[PDB]
Amino acid sequence: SKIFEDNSLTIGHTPLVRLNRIGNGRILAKVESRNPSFSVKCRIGANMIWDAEKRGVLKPGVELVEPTSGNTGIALAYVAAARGYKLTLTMPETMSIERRKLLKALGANLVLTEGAKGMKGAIQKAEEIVASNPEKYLLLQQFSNPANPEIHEKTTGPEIWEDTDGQVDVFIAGVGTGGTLTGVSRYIKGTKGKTDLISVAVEPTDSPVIAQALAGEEIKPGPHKIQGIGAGFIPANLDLKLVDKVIGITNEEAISTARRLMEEEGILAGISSGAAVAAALKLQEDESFTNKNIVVILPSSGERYLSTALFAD
Amino acid sequence: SKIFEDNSLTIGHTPLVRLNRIGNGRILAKVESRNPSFSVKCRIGANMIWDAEKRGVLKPGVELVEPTSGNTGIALAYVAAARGYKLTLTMPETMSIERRKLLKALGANLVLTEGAKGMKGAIQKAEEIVASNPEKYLLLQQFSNPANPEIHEKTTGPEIWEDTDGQVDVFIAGVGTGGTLTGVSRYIKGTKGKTDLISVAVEPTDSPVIAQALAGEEIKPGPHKIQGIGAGFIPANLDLKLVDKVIGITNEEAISTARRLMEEEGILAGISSGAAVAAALKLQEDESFTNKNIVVILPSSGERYLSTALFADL
Amino acid sequence: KTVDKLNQKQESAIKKIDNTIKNALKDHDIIGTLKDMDGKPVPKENGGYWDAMQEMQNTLRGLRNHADTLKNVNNPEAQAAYGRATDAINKIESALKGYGI
RNA sequence: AGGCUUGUAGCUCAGGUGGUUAGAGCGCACCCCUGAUAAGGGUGAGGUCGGUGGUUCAAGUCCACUCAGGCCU
Ligand SMILES: [Mg+2]
Ligand SMILES: [Mg+2]
Repeated sequence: SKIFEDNSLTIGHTPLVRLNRIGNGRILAKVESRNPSFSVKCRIGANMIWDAEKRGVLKPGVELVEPTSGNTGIALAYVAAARGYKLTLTMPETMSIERRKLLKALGANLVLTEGAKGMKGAIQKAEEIVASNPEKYLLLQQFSNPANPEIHEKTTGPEIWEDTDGQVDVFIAGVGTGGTLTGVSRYIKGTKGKTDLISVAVEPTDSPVIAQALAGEEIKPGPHKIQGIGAGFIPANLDLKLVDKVIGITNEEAISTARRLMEEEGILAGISSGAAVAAALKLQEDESFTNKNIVVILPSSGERYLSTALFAD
Repeated sequence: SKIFEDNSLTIGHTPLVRLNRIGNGRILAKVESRNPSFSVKCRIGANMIWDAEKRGVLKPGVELVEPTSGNTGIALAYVAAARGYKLTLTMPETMSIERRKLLKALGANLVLTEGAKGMKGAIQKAEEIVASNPEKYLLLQQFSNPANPEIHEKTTGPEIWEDTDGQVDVFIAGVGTGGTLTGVSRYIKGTKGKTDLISVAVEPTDSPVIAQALAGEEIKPGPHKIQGIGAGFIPANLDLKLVDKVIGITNEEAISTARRLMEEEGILAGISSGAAVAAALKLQEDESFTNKNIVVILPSSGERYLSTALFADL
Repeated sequence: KTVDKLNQKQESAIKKIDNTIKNALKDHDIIGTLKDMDGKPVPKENGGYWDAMQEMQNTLRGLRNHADTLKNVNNPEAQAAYGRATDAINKIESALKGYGI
């Protein structure tokens, strides 16, 4: 007898599907597009508004503002619609009219900044909205909000531990904000006491900023096609004392694996989903990772990226 | 300890969410968009392949032909990719590049029929393919395969009964093939023995072929844009004995309610999802239905219909 | 402080920086990079594709190699040219950071 | 015979105290642009630093002798 009161509570409890034709059957895929807005971000669009309601800052009258150009804007738009709040999404003018139809028909107030400034013009506009009336607007700050890795410590951590019955040996997830990699590694290494877990991060080879941070190097960001990961910096939600390895993925082998993961598996998967599976394939070429149970986060579906270059002709 | 062996075993267990701002607050929406190909068809796209394996006709070595372009073409595409079979979908040439790119990506051979024919041309070429080599191709026939209402008796029926704890009074579901209305009504009226259930059927007003069959008139279809429902005839899966009421939803009422279902309650809804909630609102105008637990099926997601007339905003 | 004179490489690296900015860091090129980072096309005149991401990886390799030449120098003409290289990289990275997330 | 001096990428050349291995301009290959050519831009290829020894922690750079050219002879 579980009737949900709104759609923001329906997050989590996603399948762990064994991949039988990509790899040797040890790769376990956690399909995160089985969420109410079909991304991994649905967990953090719910908890960042849950946390803001617990600590009293989100009252009737307080509106929501956050600069985003990805799946977080869809994830904040349904929770602000389900819980009943107002939302203003700042973003560049570069994104498509078909992306803006999904947000405007879901109840968002789009502020389109000029595209030559990119995301900083989208970020810095969100502060002039907040500095207009700071007692009225709320800025969520997904790269520094501790409610981002805490939903993964409460939900997607215990789901992997109870599906595998404690047999997960390698956990692989791409890092855009780092809440998924940190929250799962906090539950398995810290709460359940399994220090032997190998937490592998995935980054683009065209912007390898995690490997440069671990090697003591200056930060070298750059453009990449693997959408969802590769922030260009080290965010506050990524805890680098839990990252045991990092694997870089080129843009052509991320698109190639996502086409395999649709055609050979039936899983609708974006580019970041195929990027994380290809890191499990690079890791299994080592002969010590052949009796290891590998859990790979598949963050989004391919139907959202259907006007892109993932679908060739 | 639950690791699914392929993606087709992950059907069902879709949540039942209360709609707080539409109606009095006793409409209980079952969001069927949270299936592995994001439709209601995943349940019948998996069972009709599971049933064909157990009948002995879907061996390793035989094909799958289905004259289908819509959601159930996507549902047969991912299960045949998950389980290893080969799919050939026959459909007219007047279809979008965008849906053809989703079906090549799941590894479906797409055969394009003449656009002057339409859907009946896509059916005729499917029986031309099976007549060439009858031992190697296989039809599925979702309008007449009894595995279409069987999975809703095994999955959807219990998921409504165990989430409402035996308190479902009215069941609204749209009829395109009549499986989700037949399977749940056979579970609650037949197995659990609740004959007081009011199973209603949602149809287009432009093509009201269910209301013409219950009134004993001649079946005359018509064009509409509530895509998913309104097949233009009475399918063999729909048994008319279970249908109590028939509610006709106008095409602009489904667009308006689906937009109302996205911006007020955060649920990505297609046009047929808005038609089924609009029938719940027409039914609550009577005071005899205002104290009833309305349970309604939301079959698809609005992100799939993103270039259609559902999104007339910039 | 002892002012120094340039090599043939530092005075090359100044002219490479100023011409890379006035011909490859236009506002059209930062638009076309972000269009390409999430896939939607900017086509050619009758077929093909203009790859703006490869032309910005080339611009970022150029401005970083030619600023490492002019880094520890002491000529005020070469410290001022280092400022244009660092500010042009910061103009790019502020457009790329946190995009698509 | 003496005192000197030239020798560094396919060509002409810089190379500050002995420290990125070693760099520029023209030319070669590719890319933006010019309907096209020139002009203009970017990335890449090309090195027994005349040869052999010594010194130094480290030699294209400092020495010793040769190989080829020019100067008064
Ligand atoms: Mg340009
Ligand atoms: Mg020479």
